Amino acid sequence: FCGSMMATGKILVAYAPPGAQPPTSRKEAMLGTHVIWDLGLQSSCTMVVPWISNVTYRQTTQDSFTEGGYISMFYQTRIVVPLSTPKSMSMLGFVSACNDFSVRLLRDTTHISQSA
Amino acid sequence: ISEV
Amino acid sequence: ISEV
Amino acid sequence: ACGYSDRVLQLTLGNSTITTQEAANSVVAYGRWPEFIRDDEANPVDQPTEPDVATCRFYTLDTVMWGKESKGWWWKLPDALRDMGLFGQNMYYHYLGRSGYTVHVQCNASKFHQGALGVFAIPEYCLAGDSDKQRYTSYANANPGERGGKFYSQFNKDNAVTSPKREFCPVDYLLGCGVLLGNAFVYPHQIINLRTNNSATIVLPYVNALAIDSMVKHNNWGIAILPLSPLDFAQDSSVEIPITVTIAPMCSEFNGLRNVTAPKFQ
Amino acid sequence: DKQRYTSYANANPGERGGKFYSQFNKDNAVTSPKREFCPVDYLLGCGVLLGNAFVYPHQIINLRTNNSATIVLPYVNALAIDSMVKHNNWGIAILPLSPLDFAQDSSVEIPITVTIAPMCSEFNGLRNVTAPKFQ
Amino acid sequence: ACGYSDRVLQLTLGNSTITTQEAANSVVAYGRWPEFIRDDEANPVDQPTEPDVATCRFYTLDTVMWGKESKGWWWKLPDALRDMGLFGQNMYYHYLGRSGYTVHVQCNASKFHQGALGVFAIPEYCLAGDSDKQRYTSYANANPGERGGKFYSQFNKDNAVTSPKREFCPVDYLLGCGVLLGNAFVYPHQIINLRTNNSATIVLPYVNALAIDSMVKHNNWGIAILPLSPLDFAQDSSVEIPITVTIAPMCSEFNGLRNVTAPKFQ
Amino acid sequence: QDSLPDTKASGPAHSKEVPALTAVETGATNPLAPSDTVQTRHVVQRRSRSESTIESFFARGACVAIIEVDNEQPTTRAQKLFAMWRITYKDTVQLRRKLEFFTYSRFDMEFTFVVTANFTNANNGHALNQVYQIMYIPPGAPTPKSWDDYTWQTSSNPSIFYTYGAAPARISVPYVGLANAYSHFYDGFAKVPLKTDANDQIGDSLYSAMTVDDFGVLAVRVVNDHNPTKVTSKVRIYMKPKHVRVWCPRPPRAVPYYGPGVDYRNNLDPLSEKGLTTY
Amino acid sequence: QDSLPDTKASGPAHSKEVPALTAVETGATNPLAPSDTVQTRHVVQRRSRSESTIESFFARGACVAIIEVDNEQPTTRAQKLFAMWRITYKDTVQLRRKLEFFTYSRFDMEFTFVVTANFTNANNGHALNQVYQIMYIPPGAPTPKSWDDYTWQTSSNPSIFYTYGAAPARISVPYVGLANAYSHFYDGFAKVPLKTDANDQIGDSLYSAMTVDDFGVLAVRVVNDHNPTKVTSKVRIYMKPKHVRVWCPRPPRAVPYYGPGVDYRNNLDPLSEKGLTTY
Amino acid sequence: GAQVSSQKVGAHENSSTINYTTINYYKDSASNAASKQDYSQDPSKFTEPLKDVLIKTAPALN
Amino acid sequence: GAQVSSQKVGAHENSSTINYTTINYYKDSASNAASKQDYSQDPSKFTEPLKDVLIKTAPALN
Ligand SMILES: CCCCCCCCCCCCC/C=C/[C@@H](O)[C@H](N)CO
Ligand SMILES: CCCCCCCCCCCCC/C=C/[C@@H](O)[C@H](N)CO
Ligand SMILES: *C(=O)CCCCCCCCCCCCC
Ligand SMILES: *C(=O)CCCCCCCCCCCCC
Repeated sequence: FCGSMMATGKILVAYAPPGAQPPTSRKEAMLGTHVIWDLGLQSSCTMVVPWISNVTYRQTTQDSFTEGGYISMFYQTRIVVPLSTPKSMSMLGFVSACNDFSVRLLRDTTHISQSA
Repeated sequence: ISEV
Repeated sequence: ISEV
Repeated sequence: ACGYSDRVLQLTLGNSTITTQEAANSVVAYGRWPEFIRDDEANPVDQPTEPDVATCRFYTLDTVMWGKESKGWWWKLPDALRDMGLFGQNMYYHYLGRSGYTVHVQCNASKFHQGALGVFAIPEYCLAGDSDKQRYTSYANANPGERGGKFYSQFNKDNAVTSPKREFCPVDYLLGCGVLLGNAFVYPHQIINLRTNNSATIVLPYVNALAIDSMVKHNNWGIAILPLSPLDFAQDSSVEIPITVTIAPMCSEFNGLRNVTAPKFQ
Repeated sequence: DKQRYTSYANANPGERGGKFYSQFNKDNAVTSPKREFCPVDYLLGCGVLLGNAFVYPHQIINLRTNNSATIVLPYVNALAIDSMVKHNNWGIAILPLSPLDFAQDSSVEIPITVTIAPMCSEFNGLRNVTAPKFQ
Repeated sequence: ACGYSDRVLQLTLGNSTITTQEAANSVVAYGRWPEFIRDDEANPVDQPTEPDVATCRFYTLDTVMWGKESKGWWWKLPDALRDMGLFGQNMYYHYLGRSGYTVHVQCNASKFHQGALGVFAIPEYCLAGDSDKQRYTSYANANPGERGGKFYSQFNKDNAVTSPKREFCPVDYLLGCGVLLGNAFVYPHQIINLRTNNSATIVLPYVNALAIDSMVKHNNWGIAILPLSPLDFAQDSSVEIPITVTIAPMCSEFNGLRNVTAPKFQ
Repeated sequence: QDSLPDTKASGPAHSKEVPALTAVETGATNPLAPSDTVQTRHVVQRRSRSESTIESFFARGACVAIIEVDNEQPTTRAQKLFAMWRITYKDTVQLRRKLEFFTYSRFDMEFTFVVTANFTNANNGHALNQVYQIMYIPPGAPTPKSWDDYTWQTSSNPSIFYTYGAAPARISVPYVGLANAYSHFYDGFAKVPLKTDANDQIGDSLYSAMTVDDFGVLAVRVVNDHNPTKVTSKVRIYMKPKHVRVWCPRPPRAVPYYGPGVDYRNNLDPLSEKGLTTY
Repeated sequence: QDSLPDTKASGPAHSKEVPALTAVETGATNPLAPSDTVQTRHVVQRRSRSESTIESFFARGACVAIIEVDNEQPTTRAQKLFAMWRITYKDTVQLRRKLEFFTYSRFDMEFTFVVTANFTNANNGHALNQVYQIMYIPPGAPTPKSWDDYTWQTSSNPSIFYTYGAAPARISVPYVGLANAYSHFYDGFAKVPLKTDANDQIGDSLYSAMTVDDFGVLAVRVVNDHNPTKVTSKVRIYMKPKHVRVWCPRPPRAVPYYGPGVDYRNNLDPLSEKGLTTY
Repeated sequence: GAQVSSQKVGAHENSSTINYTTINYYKDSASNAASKQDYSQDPSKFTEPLKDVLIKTAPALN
Repeated sequence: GAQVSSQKVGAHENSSTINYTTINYYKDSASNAASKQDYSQDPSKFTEPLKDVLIKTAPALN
C-alpha cells in the first residue's frame, strides 16, 4: 500500500480454484481461498495460492485442461482518510514461487525473436 | 560387475 | 572403478 | 523484543485468513472454546457429519454503513449464515445441527474520526414485537438472514390491525427486549472505539439447554452492534464509514439427514 | 460424421442415463446437429464387440438364478483426484444378454432399479458453486 | 524492553556518523560484506595503499528534488565519488582501485504525504544510448560524477547526425537498458515508501570479474532511484521534497601508483 | 525358472465335488484344468509365456507418421520446404490398436527415423547430400513460419541433424505425461458450459479430448539451400514403447477407426456368416 | 535425494504470529508456504528441480553463426573462396538472451559444426566430395588474404579438416577468459580521454566494449581446387556451454536487441492490453 | 557397472549356463534398453474378483 | 578409471538401482561431458539479504 500513513482500509484478496463462474462480487470471492488485509504499519500483505490441481504439472501455455483459477480483490470496508490527505493512492503487487515450485521440459521462449 |  |  | 502485540492478530480457519493490526485482544465467551459433543453428553444416536474445513471457514456478510443517525444492527446465528456455501446446505439437509463461531467485526476510520460501537453476543436473544399482540413476530420476520435488522429509538406500534406487519420493534436503549442497554455488558462483548481499535473478535461456544437442536427453528446467539458514542468527523455532518461482519462456524456437527428443508421466506 | 462432437449436456444425462440402439442411425440435420451419442449395442457403444465386455468387472442377473448384482468400484483414474464435473471415471452399462420373456405373453415388462452409494469421498479446492448449463 | 528497533540505526565510518529513526532494516547485497583482496586471490604484486579512515567515510552528494513529474535519477560508482576528498585523489593517482560502499538514501516527508521510491544497486549497469549508432555514448557523458543522470518516459532519438550528443537515453519502465523495470527487484534494493520509512541503507561488496580493476575506466555499481509511486500531498499539485544520497567507500585498496590521471570532462 | 505348471496325473472320480458346474452370474471364470473333467497323465511342462509379457508384446518399432519435405527454390506459392507433424500414434492404426487393449499406460518412448529421397525431374543437374533438421517444438514454444526463420536456432528445443545415407537416427524420451499414467481413453471434456456464460461457444469443447496441443509437434526441414533440381524426401517415424506398464484391459477395436475418438461410421459388421451347426 | 520439501499438515490459528503481513520496503521476499495462510494436509513431495539447474538450462547446442563459403574458379572480383567469422554469441538472439540472465559466467564451450552444400548452376558437370578447413586465428596471428596463402599452413593455430557427409565436427575449448569470469555486461570503456591528449580521437572508445578483437576469428575455406560447376556451402556453428557457473542475476531482455550493447530502438512496447478487472 | 545375466538357451551346440553382459552408457534411464526379464502375476483380479472367493469343487451358489 | 553412478529411474519395466558407467578419454577437462549431478543452494542471498533477518511470524518492522 503506498498511501499516506493517515490512510486506513481493509481489503479482501482471493483465489478461486477453477471450474465455477469467475468471481464478480465479494460475496462469491470470499467462498474461495482468501486473506483479509488490514492496512497499518506492516505495509504489505501476502496471499499464498496453494497448489490445488488435478494434473501433477500444468502447462505453461493457456489450456483449459490445466487451467489454474482466478484471483480477484475487493474492498472489505473502504479506504478512509482524514482531511488534508490524498484520497487516491497506488497499490503495487509482487509475485514469486514458493519452495515447492518446479518446472520441466526445457523449450524456447516466445519472448525474443530475430528477423531476417 | 554384478552377475544375476 | 569408483561407484558413487 | 521480536514484537508480538495483542493488537496484531491472524485468524486462519479452513481456506480463509483474517489479519488485523489494531485489535483490542479477543474474547472467548464465558471462557469456553467451542468443542464437539462428547459421548457422555450425546443424545441422537446416528453417526454425525462433521464437514470440517468445508463449513468452518470465514463467511463475510454484506457491509452496512454507519452514519450519524444509525441506531444499530442485529443478526442472529445460525440464521445469518443460512445461505453461506456448504454451511447452509448442511444446516438445511439435517434435522439437527450444532456449531460454535468466531465473529470478527471490522470498522476502520482515521485518527481524526471518533465514535464507539458496542459489539454484544447474547445467548437466546429474544426481541420484542411491534404490536399489542404478544409473541406474534412471524418466522420470516424474526429471521432476516445476512441482512440482519435494525434498532429504533422508540416504540412505534404497528396499528394496521387488518394486515399486521408481525415484525420486531427493537428499541435501542432497551436492547430491543425490555432491559437497559447499559447492562448488556454482562454478555460477552468488545467495544470498537475508533481512537483505539478497528476490529472486535469474539469466539462463541455453542450455548443451549441441549447438546444439539434444530438450527432452522432456533437461533442460539444474537449479535447486537449499537453506537455507544455516535460517529463524528472533522466538522462534517454526513460522515459514513462501513462496518463489515465476518463469521466462521467452528466444530460443526449435524445429525438426522433426510431431504432438504426449504423454508418459506417470501 | 463429425468426430468427438457430442456436447457436454448430451454426454451427461444425469440419473436418467441413456439407451443403446441396434444400429447406427447417423444424425443428418447438418444445420442443427443433435450432438448426441449413438451407442450401438453389439458394439458396446464404442466400436468393440459386446462379447468381450466381460474383461470389465461385471455380474449377470439371470432371472432363474438371482435378482440383483452388487459391484464395489474403487476410484480408477490416471490421477489421484480430478474434476468430477469435467470427467466421468466409470460407466455402468446394462444390456439384455438374453431378452425378457414370460409365459406366452408378448408384452411383459419388469422394473430395473439402480441404487449407488459413494464411498471414501474426499474433495479439494473449495470456492463458489459450479452451475453447469444443461438446458 | 531497553528498546532496539530495526527502524533506528547509527552508522559510523571514519569521522562521520549517520542516524535514522525510520529505517526498514538494511540490505547487505548478495549477503556479502566488503573485504580486502586475499593473498590467494591477489593479482598486482606491488604493496597496496589502504587509506582507511581518510577515504572510508560518508560523502554527501548534492541533493536532488523529487517533484510530481520526476522520472528518476541514476549515479554510477566509483564515478559519483571521483571528486570526493582523498577518495578521488587515491582513485586518480593509482592505475588500479577496489572498494565496497555503504549507500544511505535520505527522503523524509510527513504522515500526510505519500509516494514510494525504488532504490536499486545494479552490478555493471550498462545504459542505452540516444541514437542509431550503437555503443556510442562518450566517456564524459556516461560519467556525470555526483550530478548523476535522469530517466525519461520515452525514447527520444538524437537526430542531429552532424553533431551527435552521444548521451544515454534511459527510458524508465525499461530500467534504461531494455529490460522491464518490474524485474529490477532481482538486484539488491530497498523501497522508501513514505508512510513506512524515510531512508534506505544498502551495503555493497566490490563485485567484478576481477579482484581489482581501473576505477577510471570502469564503474562497478549503478544506483537507480525511480518513483514506483509518484509523490503526492494534501491536494497540492506542486509538492517537492529533497532526496539526499550519502555514500561511504569501504575496504579501499589501490595499486599501481604513478602520476595523476586528469580525465577530460569538458 | 519361467515354465507353466505341470499337468498332474488324475484318475476316476465319483464324488460330491463338482468342479464342472458353476454360476457365471457371479462375474468369475471357472479355473478348471483338464484333470478336473478327464483322466490326465503327468506332463512336465516346459512352455513359458516369455513372448507375451507386456514388454515383449510392444517391443517393436511401429510406423506412426510419414512426413514429406522438399528442397527446391523458395517460390511465392505454398511449398513444403518445412513440414510439421503433431506427435501422435493415432495417424496409423496398428500400434494404436495394441495400446488400446489398455486404458492407461506408463512407458519411455524410442523414436527411430528412416529418411528416403528421390529426384522428381528428369534432369536439372543433381544434388549434393542433404542434412535434415528434426526439431521438437513443445506446446508454447514459437513454431517456424519459414524454413530458415529464427526458431530453427533451436537454443532450447532439442533437434536431431540427420545426414542422408547414415544409419536411421534414434533417440529416447522419458515418461512425459502430466498425470501418473497416459490416458488412452478420457471420458470427459476440457471445458464445462456454465449457466452464466455469455454464449454457448465459451464452454464448448470436444468430447474425450484433453489438452489442445498434446505433446507438441516435430518440425522437419532440409538444412541445405536448394539445388537447381528439386529433391523430395520422406521421413518415416517408428515408435517403440519401452519399460512398459499398463492398466485396465479393454475389448480390442473391432470395426474401423473413424478419427481420434471412439467414433465409428462404416463396416460395422466385423463377423462373417457361418451355420450354427457347420464345423 | 533431490525432492522438494513436503507440505506439512496445519490446522486453524488464532494468534499473535502474523506471517501474512510484511513490509517489502526492507528488500526481502516473504518466505511463506501455503500452511502459513490456509489449512493444509501432509503431502510427501516427490518433484525435483533437476531440469532447471544452471547446467540443464544451458545444456543445448544453440546456433550462433551461418558462414557461407564457395568453391569456384578464382576470378579477379570479390568472391567467397574463404570466409571469416568473429567469434561471438551476439549474432543470434536465443542463446544471447539465456546467458544474459546473468552478469558473469565461467564455462567450457563445445562447438559442433553442421556443413551443407548445393549446386547453383543447372549444370557444368559435377563436383567431387569437398573437405573444409576451419582454422582458429587468435588475436594477433596473421589472417589469410587469399584462400590458399601461407596462413593456412596452420602450424600453431588449431584447424579442423571436415569431410563433407561425415558426422558434424565437434571440439571443446577451455575457459579462455582474461579475467576470472566472462563479463556479459561491462559498464565502462577501454580508453579514457585525458586533458593533455592532442585531440579527442585519442581517448575515444566504444561504450561497454572491452578488447577490440575479443576471441579472434574462425577462417573457413574449401580445401579442394575448384570444379567447373560452382558449389556453395554453409557452415552452421552450434555452441553449448558446459561445466557452467553463473553470478549476479539480471532482468531478461524485454525489447528487441539493437546491436552488441544494450541499446534499443524499436518495439519498445512489450506488454499487451488487458483490462484491470478482466480475467 | 557391467551386469552379467544368464541366457535361456534354445538350440544347443554340440559343445551349460551361457551369460551375456550389459553396461548402461547414459545417465537417463529412458536411454536404457529393455531387460526383458519380466515377472508375471495372477489373473485373479480379472478372473475371480469376488468378495468371497469359493473353491472350484464347492457349489458357486450356496 | 570407470566411474559408476546410479540413474534416477522414471518409468520402470516389470522386471532397483540401475547404474551407468563413465570413463574420461581425454587429458583436458574441457573435453569432458557434463555430469549433471548438480547441487543447489539457498536463495536467501537474493530473497532475504537483510542485515538482521527476522522470522516470518514476527513483525517485519519492530
Ligand atoms: C528430437 C525429437 C524429440 C521427440 C520428443 C517427443 C516427446 C513426446 C513423446 C510422447 C509419447 C506419446 C504416447 C502417447 C500418450 C497419449 O496416449 C495420452 N494422450 C496422454 O495422456
Ligand atoms: C578449431 C576451432 C576452435 C574454436 C576456438 C574458440 C575459442 C573462443 C571461445 C569463446 C567462448 C566465448 C563465450 C563468451 C564470452 C564473452 O561473454 C565475454 N565477452 C568475455 O569477457
Ligand atoms: C562397471 O561399469 C565397471 C567397469 C566396466 C569397464 C568397461 C567400460 C566400457 C566403457 C564404458 C564407457 C561409457 C561412456 C563413457
Ligand atoms: C579405469 O579406467 C580402469 C580401467 C578401465 C578399463 C576400460 C578402458 C577402456 C578404454 C579406454 C581408452 C582411453 C583412450 C586410450
